[PDB]
Amino acid sequence: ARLVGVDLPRDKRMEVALTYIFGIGRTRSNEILAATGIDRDLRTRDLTEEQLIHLRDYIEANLKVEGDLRREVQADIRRKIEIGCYQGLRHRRGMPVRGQRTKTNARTRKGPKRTI
Amino acid sequence: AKKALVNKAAGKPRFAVRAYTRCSKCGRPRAVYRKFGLCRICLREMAHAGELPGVQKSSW
Amino acid sequence: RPIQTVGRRKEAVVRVRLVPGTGKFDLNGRSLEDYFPNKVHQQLIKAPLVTVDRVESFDIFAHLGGGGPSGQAGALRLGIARALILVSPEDRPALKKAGFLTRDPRATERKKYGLKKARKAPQYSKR
Amino acid sequence: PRSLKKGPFVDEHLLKKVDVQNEKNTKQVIKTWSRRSTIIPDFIGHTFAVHDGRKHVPVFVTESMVGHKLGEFAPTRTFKGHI
Amino acid sequence: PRKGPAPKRPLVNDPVYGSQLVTQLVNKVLLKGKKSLAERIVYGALEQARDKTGTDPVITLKRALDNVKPALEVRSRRVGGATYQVPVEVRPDRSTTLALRWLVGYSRQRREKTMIERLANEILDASNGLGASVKRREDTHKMAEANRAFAH
Amino acid sequence: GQKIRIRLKAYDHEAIDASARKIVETVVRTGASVVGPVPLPTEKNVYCVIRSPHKYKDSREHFEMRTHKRLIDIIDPTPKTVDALMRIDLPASVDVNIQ
RNA sequence: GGGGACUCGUGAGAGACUGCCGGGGUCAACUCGGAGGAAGGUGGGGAUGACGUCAAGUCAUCAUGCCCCUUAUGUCCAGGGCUUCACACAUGCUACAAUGGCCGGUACAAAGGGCUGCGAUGCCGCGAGGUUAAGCGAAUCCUUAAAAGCCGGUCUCAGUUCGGAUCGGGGUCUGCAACUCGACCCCGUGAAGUCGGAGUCGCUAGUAAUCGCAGAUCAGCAACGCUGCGGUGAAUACGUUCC
Ligand SMILES: [Mg+2]
Ligand SMILES: [Mg+2]
Ligand SMILES: [Mg+2]
Ligand SMILES: [Mg+2]
Ligand SMILES: [Mg+2]
Ligand SMILES: [Mg+2]
Ligand SMILES: [Mg+2]
Ligand SMILES: [Mg+2]
Ligand SMILES: [Mg+2]
Ligand SMILES: [Mg+2]
Ligand SMILES: [Mg+2]
Ligand SMILES: [Mg+2]
Ligand SMILES: [Mg+2]
Ligand SMILES: [Mg+2]
Ligand SMILES: [Mg+2]
Ligand SMILES: [Mg+2]
Ligand SMILES: [Mg+2]
Ligand SMILES: [Zn+2]
Repeated sequence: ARLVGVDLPRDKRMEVALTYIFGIGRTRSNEILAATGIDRDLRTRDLTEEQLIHLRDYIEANLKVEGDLRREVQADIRRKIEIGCYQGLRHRRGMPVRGQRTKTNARTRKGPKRTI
Repeated sequence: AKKALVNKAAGKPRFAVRAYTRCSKCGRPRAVYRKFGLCRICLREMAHAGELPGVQKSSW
Repeated sequence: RPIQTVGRRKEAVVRVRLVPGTGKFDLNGRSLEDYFPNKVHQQLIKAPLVTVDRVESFDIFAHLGGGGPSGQAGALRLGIARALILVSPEDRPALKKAGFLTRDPRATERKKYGLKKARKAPQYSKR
Repeated sequence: PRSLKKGPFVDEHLLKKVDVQNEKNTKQVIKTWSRRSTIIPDFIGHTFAVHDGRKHVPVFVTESMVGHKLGEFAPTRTFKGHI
Repeated sequence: PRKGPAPKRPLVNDPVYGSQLVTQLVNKVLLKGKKSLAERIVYGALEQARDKTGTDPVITLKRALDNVKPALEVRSRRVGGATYQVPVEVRPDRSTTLALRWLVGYSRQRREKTMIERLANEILDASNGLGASVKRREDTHKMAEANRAFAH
Repeated sequence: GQKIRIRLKAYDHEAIDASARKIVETVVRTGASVVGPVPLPTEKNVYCVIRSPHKYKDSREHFEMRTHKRLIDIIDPTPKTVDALMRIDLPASVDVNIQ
């Protein structure tokens, strides 16, 4: 029972299980289930082949998921980098890009302490 | 404050968003109450002197 | 001339109309269970009328307001005690000994400048 | 100005300094201070000497810098790795 | 303090079980002012104990408390160039307080799912004399015994 | 009949009350229906400022500004009474409005 | 409509003084315990800082003695900076979950703000929001839905339906203007973190702990700061050896 990835964690309800798709969160999962017809309170174990085929087509009909979405994100980042903008410069330097504070924080953009 | 800045504030500036309030008595730019037009200092001395009707020390 | 009293606990005010009847609580159109579902509250109210007497008898309906549920419960307790004193003064010593006629002055202490709360202070941190 | 009811924002002095040249030729550097102007799909091929606080930097609007600002290609601060 | 003892506060009987023991229990479980939640947890634990043993829950609780209550504590002191433990008697109300604290503290860190069943299991094991709460009392007694020399 | 309304406001007690019941209550001899002064809840504007001119944040001082409101009376719009109402003048510390 | 009953609003008063009783004490101060009382020994809290100390802080609130500048160290303007970042410290917020997360229903506050303003209702939008517009300088209108709480359902101990950083895309509003450098909304992304070494902090009761609300500054930025307001509501104090 695979959509693109495995997406069949052992004994998960369908709305939560769908979030394991890279590109679907809770809201996307809720509208997927509402659109197809499968109820949220239903385990991924008890999913039929026809239910799977219904919810399969509808994700590439509308949404964007593993692979192409991951390509588009890095495409945007790379475009910013070689266009020569301020955000791209900060992407190259490995610094926060949305105007954060770098005096005492930014420990996610930077790694752990380097202890000069 | 400086008299040039006090005059500039009193005037009518370009881009009305630039208008800011200064203390009506001393010309302080910071901590100016709208209801009095005074800074916190000048407010404190005037209130103690009793020159501000209705204002008095507060205990509760 | 009905027996009307009042009781206050923190900021809640309860107006009681102690009245002869079967024994029943009406709390702006609700029963005692509807308004105060907590058993501790249900004991706190009608603790006074059972501390001596008596015991499930003539009913009450009272207006509620202000404070929180526990404060309203305490205010209702005080109002019931005051109403019982008014309607039958003989058991005044009993309720006074039980301590149900004290208004219980305990208000929220005001915040104080330079502190996080009424007493809580920021970390001292010598050096 | 950053809301889809008023369109993009360009300074009028910058617009009338580019639209009375692009109609005939790709004008050389336009010395300007208007970092806050967004690049519209008419600055293509032009070049701007944008102020950075101390000097003017030439920027060539090619194709993809059509939604950003003139200032984003004129860095103001200088940091070079304390050590 | 320095100016003698302070007045302690009184408690009222629990409505469903006419005891102050369960009132002290709910006040030990209470956190963040959630007294209704603490009462729910205690009531659920007592009901699970009753449904598992048949016996009256407050009687089971009294048995558990009698099992875990200590008699000698080990207050520390320093004399010269060394500090060593001094065994002293425990007064009854402090013993009850300490036993309740031990029960709740050790049930909070039991390997189960909900606090209701954690606390019920801890109470049953204590009443049987098996739990870590009983182990704590035994360790306290052993340490008070192995230091009788310093009973000045 | 139920037309004229008064709106006394003042910064201090001991002025608004007297300014009402010994100045506006001179219409009882004129023959006007008065319900008397009706005290409205007092207002409190508060301010908290730093005492020092520099750098001592933890030392502050509070100030109030109270407003007292009463006499919303419903005197009859008799033309001879309104004569006295408008020809009487009162302390400035008390503010009076006619509705 | 009406009523003066209840609350409340705001004015004037009463009340608490060891006043009364028992014991102690030079019969004195005073102390221990009772009675009556809403309250009992300073009822709780606030305002209130003696003589002085630290050549403590402020010449950047203001004032001011001497010194210094006067095509500049005065004054105007546009961009930039005050927001940097191998690190270090300090004060906080959010967490590491089941006394919990999410969903559905439902109850109970106080104190404040509002004409260059608050926008009820209706219509559009998933939402931030857009438009029309009743009423309201306000105990009468808006702010106003308090949240924890209670009931039910689900999740079943997992780096998770915990956590919400970072980043991608698309937007709303304020403002001449949102790149440097605004807040907020939607979709996606889902990091560290599984309770914290030596050490160290606050708190004795409506306190601590926890939950929301309001104001000032303010075009916007404060639901992490400050000043306040209420809701729920504990555990301990043997004692003065030690710090
Ligand atoms: Mg401004
Ligand atoms: Mg509080
Ligand atoms: Mg000095
Ligand atoms: Mg200095
Ligand atoms: Mg000066
Ligand atoms: Mg000077
Ligand atoms: Mg400038
Ligand atoms: Mg700064
Ligand atoms: Mg979550
Ligand atoms: Mg909910
Ligand atoms: Mg709608
Ligand atoms: Mg998660
Ligand atoms: Mg990890
Ligand atoms: Mg875990
Ligand atoms: Mg430690
Ligand atoms: Mg603001
Ligand atoms: Mg903070
Ligand atoms: Zn001033």
